[PDB]
Amino acid sequence: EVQLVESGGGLVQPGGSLRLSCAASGFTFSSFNMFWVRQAPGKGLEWVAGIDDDGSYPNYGSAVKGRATISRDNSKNTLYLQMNSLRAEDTAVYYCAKSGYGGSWGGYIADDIDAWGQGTLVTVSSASTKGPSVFPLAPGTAALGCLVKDYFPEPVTVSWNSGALTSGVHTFPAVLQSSGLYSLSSVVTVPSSSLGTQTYICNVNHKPSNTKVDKKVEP
Amino acid sequence: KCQPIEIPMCKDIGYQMTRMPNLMGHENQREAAIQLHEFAPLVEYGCHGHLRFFLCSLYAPMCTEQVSTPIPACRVMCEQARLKCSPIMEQFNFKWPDSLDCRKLPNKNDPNYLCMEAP
Amino acid sequence: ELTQPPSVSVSPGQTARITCSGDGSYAGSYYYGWYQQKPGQAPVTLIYYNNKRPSGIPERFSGSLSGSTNTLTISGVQAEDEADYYCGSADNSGAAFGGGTKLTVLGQPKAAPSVTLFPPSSEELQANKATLVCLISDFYPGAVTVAWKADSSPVKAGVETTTPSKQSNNKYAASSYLSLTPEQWKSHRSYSCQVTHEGSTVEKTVAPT
Repeated sequence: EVQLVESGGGLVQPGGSLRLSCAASGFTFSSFNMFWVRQAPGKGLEWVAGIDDDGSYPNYGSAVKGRATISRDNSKNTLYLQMNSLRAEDTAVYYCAKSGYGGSWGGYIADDIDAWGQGTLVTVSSASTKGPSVFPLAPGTAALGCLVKDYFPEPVTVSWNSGALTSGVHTFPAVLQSSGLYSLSSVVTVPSSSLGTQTYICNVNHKPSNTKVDKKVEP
Repeated sequence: KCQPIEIPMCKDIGYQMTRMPNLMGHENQREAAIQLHEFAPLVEYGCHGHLRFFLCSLYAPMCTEQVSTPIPACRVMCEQARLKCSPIMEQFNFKWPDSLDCRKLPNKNDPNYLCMEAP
Repeated sequence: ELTQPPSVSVSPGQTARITCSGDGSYAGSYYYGWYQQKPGQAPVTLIYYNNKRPSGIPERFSGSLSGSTNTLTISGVQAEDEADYYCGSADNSGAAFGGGTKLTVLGQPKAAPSVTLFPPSSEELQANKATLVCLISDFYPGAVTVAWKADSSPVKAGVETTTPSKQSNNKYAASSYLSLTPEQWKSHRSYSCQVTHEGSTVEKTVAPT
């Protein structure tokens, strides 16, 4: 079992810069080549950059060569990606990816990626960040939830009861409104017998706008 | 600075100077020569794969003032050496080592990692 | 340069074959991995180094190199194998992926949608806004049409509806939002979300109180 956790996603203007990091655990990090791989919305996988065990032979995909720096710090089990002069078409989920082997003299092949991160979304746009309004959606079982209205960009995170409630949770994909703002809903199915006694709080976090809201959802 | 090649197998192959550490991590030519010894049977036997050139591009890389970092043989050279000496390797029960993984090498037309083809 | 068919169809229990083609004129060797990706998830590795299968990958997946082409074979295909498939390899410019193959699994069972409708919250009305929220779950196949009614009259404005996406149980979900003012909300007898799927309609209605 290997865990790769990316961070550093968010909103960037065209011509701006990005810095991604990936925390790797479960394996002997310094013995493996590591990759960055990206995916633009609705498109395919694109190899971005790769680096060897020691950090010595970085290489880059065509679209990012000359604008990109891949590096790693083996003492902190962390991989980094730096990119300049961002284009709108750099909008993508960026994946940290671990290779099954180590060593390079400049060559890399994507024939043995054996672990994937969950990815982090970089949005390249001249549109402004906007934080969401959060509203409770009041109720054998009952459906209750919270509305996360009019935000930009993706993503928003929704947990319930600070992450202690995971059973029966269904966060729906966001709608992109004609206005260019996003909205979503998270609905948890709960036992009716709990409505009197169990408190239900949705915890909404929208990092690009630094919105953190806890909303109690009551009958 | 560059130093004359002392690794017997890589003398007289068309460049005179290398520099240590090599592309295999060897601190000195004596260490490199020792690690190369398992390849001696295959190199005398002629498996027609440019094995000597390929091995020496990694174990005793050409050194000149013109270029900063070593220029290894291209991946296609690693792979043709591996395939052409593959049968004679089966006969001597020699397995191609993980340290010579061909996938690691650049191929031609990478501007940032140059590689050599055989003379 | 790495080439995959954009799409393949199979029916359940049959064998699917997805190929990746590289540069046949290359005089060396080839290496391929295969990565499966479901909508909204990260890739999962199925095959590496042409024909190796990570433990935990079902035995019905296999890879094999012939010439410059690697073929992923899925024998006895399941609905849960519906996904995009990418080969990983190298171009003449370095490490690279194929363009992807969308694999459709035929004959999946139809499933009717579950509809939940929420009225505007007190808190939203207090902010002088009103949103009706219609959530549509567990339907197959993906096509739906959503229609809103004010009383029994169609709503021609303020409707925003998602494109359906596949859930974790491999059925579809979608959302429709009707934005109103409190005055509009309060002044109508009721509003309805009507969800039509494969010629059958499921409807929910809410009213002010």
